[PDB]
Amino acid sequence: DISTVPDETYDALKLDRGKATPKETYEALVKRYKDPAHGAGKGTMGDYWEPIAISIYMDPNTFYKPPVSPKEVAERKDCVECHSDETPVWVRAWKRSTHANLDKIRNLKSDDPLYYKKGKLEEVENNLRSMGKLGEKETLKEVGCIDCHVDVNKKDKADHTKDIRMPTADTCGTCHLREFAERESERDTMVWPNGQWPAGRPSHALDYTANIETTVWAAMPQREVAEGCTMCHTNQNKCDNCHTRHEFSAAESRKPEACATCHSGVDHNNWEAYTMSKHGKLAEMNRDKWNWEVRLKDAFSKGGQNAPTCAACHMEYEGEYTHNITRKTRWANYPFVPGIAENITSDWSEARLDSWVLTCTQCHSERFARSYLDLMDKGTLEGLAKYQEANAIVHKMYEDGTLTGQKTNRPNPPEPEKPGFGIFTQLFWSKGNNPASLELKVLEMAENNLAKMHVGLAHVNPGGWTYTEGWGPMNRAYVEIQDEYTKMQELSALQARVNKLEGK
Amino acid sequence: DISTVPDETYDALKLDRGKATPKETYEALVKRYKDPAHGAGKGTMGDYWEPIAISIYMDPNTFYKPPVSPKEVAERKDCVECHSDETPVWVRAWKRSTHANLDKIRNLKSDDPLYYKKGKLEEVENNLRSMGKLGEKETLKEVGCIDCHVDVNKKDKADHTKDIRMPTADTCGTCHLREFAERESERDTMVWPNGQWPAGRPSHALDYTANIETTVWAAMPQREVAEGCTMCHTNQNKCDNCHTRHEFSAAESRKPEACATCHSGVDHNNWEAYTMSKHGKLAEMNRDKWNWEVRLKDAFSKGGQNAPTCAACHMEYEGEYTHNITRKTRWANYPFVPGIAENITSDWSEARLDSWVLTCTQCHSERFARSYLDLMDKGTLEGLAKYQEANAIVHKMYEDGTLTGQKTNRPNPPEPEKPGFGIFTQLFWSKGNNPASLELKVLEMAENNLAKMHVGLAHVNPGGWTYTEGWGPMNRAYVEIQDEYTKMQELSALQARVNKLEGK
Amino acid sequence: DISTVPDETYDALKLDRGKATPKETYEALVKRYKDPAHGAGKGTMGDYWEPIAISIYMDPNTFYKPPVSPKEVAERKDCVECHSDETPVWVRAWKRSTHANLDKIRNLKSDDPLYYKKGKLEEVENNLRSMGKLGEKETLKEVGCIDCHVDVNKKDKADHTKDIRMPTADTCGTCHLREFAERESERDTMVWPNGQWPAGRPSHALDYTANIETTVWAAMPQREVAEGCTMCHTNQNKCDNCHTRHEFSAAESRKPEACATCHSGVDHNNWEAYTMSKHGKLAEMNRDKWNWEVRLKDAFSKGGQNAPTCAACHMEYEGEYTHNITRKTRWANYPFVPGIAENITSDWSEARLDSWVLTCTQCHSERFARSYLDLMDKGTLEGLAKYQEANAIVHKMYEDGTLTGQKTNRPNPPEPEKPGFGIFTQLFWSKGNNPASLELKVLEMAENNLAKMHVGLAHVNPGGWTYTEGWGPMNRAYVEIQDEYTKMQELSALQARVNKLEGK
Amino acid sequence: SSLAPISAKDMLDYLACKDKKPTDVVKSHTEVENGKIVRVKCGDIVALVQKAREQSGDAWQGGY
Amino acid sequence: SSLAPISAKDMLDYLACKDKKPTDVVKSHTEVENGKIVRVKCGDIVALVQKAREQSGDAWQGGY
Amino acid sequence: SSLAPISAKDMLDYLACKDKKPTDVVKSHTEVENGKIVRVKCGDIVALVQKAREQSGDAWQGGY
Ligand code: HEC
Ligand code: HEC
Ligand code: HEC
Ligand code: HEC
Ligand code: HEC
Ligand code: HEC
Ligand code: HEC
Ligand code: HEC
Repeated sequence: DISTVPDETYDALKLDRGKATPKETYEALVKRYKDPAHGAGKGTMGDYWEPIAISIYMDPNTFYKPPVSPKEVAERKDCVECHSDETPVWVRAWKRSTHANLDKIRNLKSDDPLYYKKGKLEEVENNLRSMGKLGEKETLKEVGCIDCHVDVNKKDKADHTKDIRMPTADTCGTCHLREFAERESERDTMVWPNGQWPAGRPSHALDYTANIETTVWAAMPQREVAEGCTMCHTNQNKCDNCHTRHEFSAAESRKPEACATCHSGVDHNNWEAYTMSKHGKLAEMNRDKWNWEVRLKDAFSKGGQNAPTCAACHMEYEGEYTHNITRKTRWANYPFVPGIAENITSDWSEARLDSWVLTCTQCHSERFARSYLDLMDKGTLEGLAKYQEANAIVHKMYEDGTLTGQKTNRPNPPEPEKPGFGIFTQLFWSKGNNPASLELKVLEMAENNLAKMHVGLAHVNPGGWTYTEGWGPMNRAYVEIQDEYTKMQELSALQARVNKLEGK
Repeated sequence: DISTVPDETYDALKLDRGKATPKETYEALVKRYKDPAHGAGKGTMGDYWEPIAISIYMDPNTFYKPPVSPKEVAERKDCVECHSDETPVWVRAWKRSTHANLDKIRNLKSDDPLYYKKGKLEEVENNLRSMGKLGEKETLKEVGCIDCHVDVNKKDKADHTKDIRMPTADTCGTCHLREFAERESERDTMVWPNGQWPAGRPSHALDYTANIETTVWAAMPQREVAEGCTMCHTNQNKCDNCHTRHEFSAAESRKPEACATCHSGVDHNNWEAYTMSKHGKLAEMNRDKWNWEVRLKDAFSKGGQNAPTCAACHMEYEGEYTHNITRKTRWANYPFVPGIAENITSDWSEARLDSWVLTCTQCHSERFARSYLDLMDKGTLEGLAKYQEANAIVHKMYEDGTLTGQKTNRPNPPEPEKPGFGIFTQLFWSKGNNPASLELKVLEMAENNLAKMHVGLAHVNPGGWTYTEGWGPMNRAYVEIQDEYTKMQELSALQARVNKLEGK
Repeated sequence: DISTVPDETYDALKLDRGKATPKETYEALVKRYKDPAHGAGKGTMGDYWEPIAISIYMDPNTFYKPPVSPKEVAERKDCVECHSDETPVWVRAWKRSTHANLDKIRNLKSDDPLYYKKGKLEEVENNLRSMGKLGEKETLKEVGCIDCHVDVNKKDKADHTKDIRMPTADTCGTCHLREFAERESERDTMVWPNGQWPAGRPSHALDYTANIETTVWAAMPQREVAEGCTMCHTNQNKCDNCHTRHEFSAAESRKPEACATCHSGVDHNNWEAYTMSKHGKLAEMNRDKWNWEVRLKDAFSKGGQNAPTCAACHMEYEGEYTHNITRKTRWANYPFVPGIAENITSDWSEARLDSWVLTCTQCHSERFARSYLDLMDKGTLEGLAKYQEANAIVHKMYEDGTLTGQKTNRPNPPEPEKPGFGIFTQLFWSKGNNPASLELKVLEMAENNLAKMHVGLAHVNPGGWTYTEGWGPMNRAYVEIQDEYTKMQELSALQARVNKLEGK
Repeated sequence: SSLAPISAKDMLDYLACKDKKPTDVVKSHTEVENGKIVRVKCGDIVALVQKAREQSGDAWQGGY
Repeated sequence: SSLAPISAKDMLDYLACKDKKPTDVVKSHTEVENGKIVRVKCGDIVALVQKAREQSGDAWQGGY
Repeated sequence: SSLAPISAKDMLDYLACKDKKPTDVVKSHTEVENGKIVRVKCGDIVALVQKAREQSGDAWQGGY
């Protein structure tokens, strides 16, 4: 049994928690993980795009083949010897990593705050033994180049041109079954009441699927631009975006900075909002007092941590910490998504709010935490209302056919995209007057400013929903939309008068 | 007497500095502090707005009532014991705070760089004894939950439903009379020669008053947006925005990050300008080498500090450090405020410039500091001149009635706001064409880009007044204003031609 | 010989690297360095601008004169004693710097990671002996105020009003001939194949020249704005912008923060892109694990550095590190500069790409690095294509005379600037409708958004070329350009219809 | 299945009318008309939302 | 009470004229006309500023 | 001397045609027409670039 894996996952895998061995749990996870029907491979728009050179690292299971050179056959020890100047720092960082020092992990004493790692090592060993990768009396000696890149516990020679792989989530999951299973459980715990987002989304388990199922990502010709999107969307495929290769430091993944390359920017400025909040500024000021090596479970006690971090808030659920980050999600960043605002008062949302309150009240009183979360919810709706008013204006012009260039210079987006009003495609593709400026403006009003407004509220950055992000920029968008609307009315009136004169 | 409190405060309080005791000084300070005629309470627009749930933490003296639940009668130890479970991180933070370890302060030795805290504890005790809250020979045993949240040095039971309070500035000032008085002295030292700002403002002593006396803050319906403003404006009411609850670390409040949540963003980007300057980059690079625990007085010697920080620059005044941050203010962020630019050559401003030169010349030569402060003043005026030219164009359009929708779709702002051109309300409220796009643009050109230009000049971030903030964005605004002005004149010319043709 | 100085430099100085003494090399370097024909002095537009007060520190060789007060005749220790009161932090910082602790450097042992500094000290002494500033048996005792600010190894008294200088690059280079010569070699190694940029540019050696040869910098009246530009452009003149006065710490200069005040902002956001990349976020997370005191050559071994930094990437060249940062430059930040895109496939650029592959493969496999750098190049061209389409539209309006106000309100820029379309001057100077909005918009599409797109790609910040910088903002500029273009066509069609009606 | 849409302003007015009598009048959180924050009668917004919840049917699985 | 307004461009030319003779001519810090920075005669801007200071009266308590 | 200009889209198409036959067809990296990414024949782009390289003369010292 894996205590932190939800029942919904064993159910989806048709497994009995009590009986399923590690190997059976792993194989059932991997079968779903690799199934194209469940998000693997090129997805439904594969006919429209081809990988670029870096794509072999972004989705190795679909695209990676080992290098045709060097032509080498290598044992475990040979990897380090050659790579010590071929890829020097990989070797140096691997050498000081926990993976290269499993004996230090065995020798941890039960009073050491890092002792939990000895148990994790023994659980990995138990997993490997169930999978037949490790003898029952055989200790796991190390996790070296050849284990992740060729085969776990490989005893013989590997052909560099045939046997090298890029380690994907299922490769790590061979040993780290719990964490892989927790991550994959996002597929099973993130069911929206009304299909507001597809089942299992948003999540790290399906981030790449979500990327390659985005029409403009498949449709746009600028593949190197599109692959920037992919780089923020590889958690599904590989497990080294928070605790990076080759140190693979859990201490690193607990730092807010680990999330920031992806969770930042114009349509979700979580990094920016959190770091400007008092929480984040405390985390900056106190980062060198904290023992980031203790597990999240022990951060507030043994780690001396006294301000919340991304991991501490989002990996917590009902007193436990797991790799599943979906189970308290309510707004899912984009407040305008149909059904999200209407669902915010449901029992389903209220139970996730109660879970959020349990997170906050490790520190704040419940009265305080609820009074702020109420502010967050109402503030987000206040932003949504401002956008809805502006959208109703521009949408009406689209439906009436009066956007600039709408009937004279609005070419169709690239296949298989369908023409529409204010579609996501129009943020990454434009031609002629597709989109119109008013249309892009009101789309960005929701996609960027309303989103950042909600992120600022959710992460307690007051400037981030008032002056600087959120309300202020939405105010300008509203003003400019209303201004251009009035100019366009007055122009149409003038054209109507010139039409009268041409009728006489 | 409090050596660091200016004469103006004793005179404002009708006190004799040579006779006033801590008790008399405290009572007169708090009397003014709680007087609605001097800024306490809901202010002059209280009829237009109501608190929301979190307002009880933002303005406790006006809005806080203790929770109806739990029904607990609790002694001092009971607070700690039960909150060990209800709010464990608060108890953990409190327990390692100076407040919980006064005996360690009592035993500090004269060679300890923190030795000054012993003197400070004895002054607190002297304050409390003067106030009758502590026996003349009774040591202050701790500052615990029950002291801040119920009554200082409380010896018996407290009723959780009747006796709990949120500690406001006057709560802390019971013990920290010097710091509270220094802070309150901002009311009396920030007198502009020509009322450029209201007396005592801008200051931390009156930030909440300033907030609730802002018309749009009182008048707008989006109360959760408005409370974002409030969260940056609570120093008046509570002392934990720089040294936060519950650790209340003075080392924390000396770090620039302490100021950043409020002193940032689109209309005053001090965090962003400072941190990008050499000063701030040096502070980032050397923060681990400085002893942040030494008082600001000792920062550049005992602290090892070799680059300036917000607190070291802004709390320094004539070689001393106090909680009064107003005495060197000359520009006050917004260079377009009537009378500010004209006042910058006054003896009054020159005396404060001399005070700044004293601050810079702990490090730089005076010739260097003066050459830069000259550039700061003149560079600010150059930005101001650019705004003034652009504003003259748009303001004339308003007076000519020719802004977009000015006569057809310009609804009045919410009460008690009065309609006007380019008013602050138009940053946080808009409807129809109030404001017009040109009006908002020129308003933001002063409010955001010219302010940030000055902030970048004052904080020595060259990109912050040339390319990235200030000049570049103001250039764009001017260009777009001029462009729309010409388009609108050409449209008027075309309408005149069509009107002539209709005159047949 | 100075083995790290390129042959191009000894050739340009007409020196034989096998035979030139330190004194000869220094003198040849400095003669060029101080020659107005090679960028010294006020430059070709010196008649259009005058220094302001701070310029004496920005370009001391042209403008610095010692202060008229104090009237002091001081010995070496007089400097320290008096300035212990006048500039106390300078004395404190100086006292703990290597310069004031040379005996510490002499006594370093061969097993100390900082042992290389002893050799550097001995090379400095050799330089000074060749120059006749130091006896053949005389040790350099210290580098003190009198040394940099009056004369190296001065033994007698200095007249404060006659003899004080601000130390320029040639002052430091008296001792640090190697670093000064490496820096100056950028003049000689940065020769573009087709003169895409002027010889030796872009570079630190010529950054001030580049600044004062910028027409709008010389021409604009807002001198304090223009000097903001100068503050980013002083590397040519003084050596303390990365390792600042008065500590002059190499460890400081190796930190990414050292580059950030200059290499940031709207037209080159290297700091922002780098710090948001995984590289920079790792550098932030791991900074306190690295020994920044080891030289760059030892950073990834002895220093523990496991993520790349500005200095390590850009000073590395063919496995060595020098102060010359030019030798791998291919794109030089602005992709639209004539000939830069076309040159990206040349042998010259491919060979610099090979050098970059050497840098990246300290960590990544060559296959990985090359696949990303390929993405960088093609992603940049994709941005450039988008800009070029938008520019063709607005440029055609310019050639047609239909830009707003083009024929009625387009005043000429200040002398010696010449009028034109979308010129750099229009970013810093505007009057009437020079520039027009669409013109500024398409210029900023290239100068700001395309540049930042490229920086984001070069520095591996996905959001920085897709959503948040680069593609997204360029998408919006394109959309608004097409939108205004259509509106202007529609308006001129309406005008023509009115013109036809007026023909009766 | 999908929720009947409810505008944000109606959601806000609905939240403002929690534990209010139908005759109670609250301020809009979003609307200003004729220089005054619009006032909303709680029974109107409660009715407006309840009829949306009826068109949602089983899509609305409960909540306020 | 209130200071008579002086434009930023005038403040700048005033400061440019510090310790100049009235007949000295300085460059504007802000104005370009006909492709050249405007030149300012110091006596003129001093007269402009002094007549504003005369209108300020006792509101101006001293300074450059 | 100066390189004869080559647009970014042509540089992209030229790179895409690297080691392709003149008859091979690749997708544009930048152009969408009639709802489809434009297809480019490698022979045409290679001819276009070579004629810019001919006009460049000695300016092009070699490379792809
Ligand atoms: C067995 C052959 C393993 C494979 C394959 C992977 N990991 Fe591993 N890892 C393994 C053990 C026995 C341990 C120590 C026990 C523990 O979990 O601590 C680890 C450790 C880690 C850590 C923590 C290291 C630390 O900070 O102390 C991380 C973050 C980690 N492992 C991640 C990780 C990833 C991403 C993998 C796939 C690329 C991966 N591991 C594979 C055993 C094995
Ligand atoms: C608690 C003090 C938090 C910390 C620290 C961080 N986040 Fe957060 N986050 C928090 C809340 C209350 C919410 C809104 C919850 C809701 O009602 O939906 C969020 C939201 C997010 C999201 C969207 C998912 C969601 O739960 O809605 C993301 C992707 C997110 N936050 C990321 C994130 C990052 C990257 C953080 C560190 C920079 C971070 N969060 C910290 C609470 C808290
Ligand atoms: C349980 C047996 C308690 C003991 C004894 C004390 N406190 Fe308490 N407190 C308790 C709970 C369950 C809560 C949550 C109330 C809520 O709904 O959030 C609180 C709350 C507080 C607060 C916050 C009040 C607020 O408005 O948010 C404070 C400041 C507080 N408690 C202080 C406090 C003091 C000083 C106590 C000893 C006199 C004390 N508490 C005892 C539970 C219990
Ligand atoms: C007496 C019952 C106190 C009350 C009420 C408050 N404080 Fe206190 N504090 C008190 C003492 C005797 C000391 C030690 C002497 C000293 O000044 O250091 C302190 C300490 C602090 C500090 C410094 C702690 C540190 O950095 O080591 C701060 C920043 C501080 N106190 C702030 C503070 C605040 C904000 C208060 C109201 C919320 C407050 N104190 C109340 C005594 C007492
Ligand atoms: C007092 C008895 C002094 C002694 C002896 C020395 N210096 Fe000095 N220095 C002194 C003052 C009061 C000032 C400030 C002048 C001003 O108007 O800012 C200075 C300044 C400098 C500077 C900066 C010069 C500049 O243009 O900014 C330098 C570089 C400097 N002093 C160096 C210096 C040296 C090298 C000395 C020994 C030969 C020395 N000073 C002695 C006061 C006194
Ligand atoms: C001889 C009189 C010198 C002059 C003039 C300057 N420097 Fe120096 N510096 C000198 C020596 C002998 C040493 C020790 C050898 C070494 O290279 O380390 C130094 C050291 C430095 C350092 C490194 C300090 C450290 O990190 O330990 C730097 C960054 C440095 N020097 C810079 C520098 C600058 C910018 C100068 C002009 C303002 C300068 N030095 C002048 C000797 C001498
Ligand atoms: C390697 C991982 C890098 C680090 C760390 C930093 N930079 Fe970089 N930079 C890098 C590349 C591959 C490129 C493009 C090279 C090319 O032209 O093809 C750049 C580009 C720059 C430039 C322009 C000069 C040039 O080489 O083209 C500058 C001025 C620059 N980078 C600055 C810079 C800064 C300030 C950094 C830290 C904040 C930084 N770089 C880190 C690779 C790497
Ligand atoms: C030289 C004799 C080698 C030995 C033995 C091993 N590796 Fe290697 N590896 C080598 C080179 C020269 C390269 C670069 C190929 C390129 O074009 O960049 C590599 C590459 C790798 C990679 C990266 C694969 C990729 O597609 O980018 C990995 C993951 C790798 N090598 C792993 C690896 C392992 C596990 C080895 C022992 C079985 C091993 N290498 C041995 C050179 C040599």
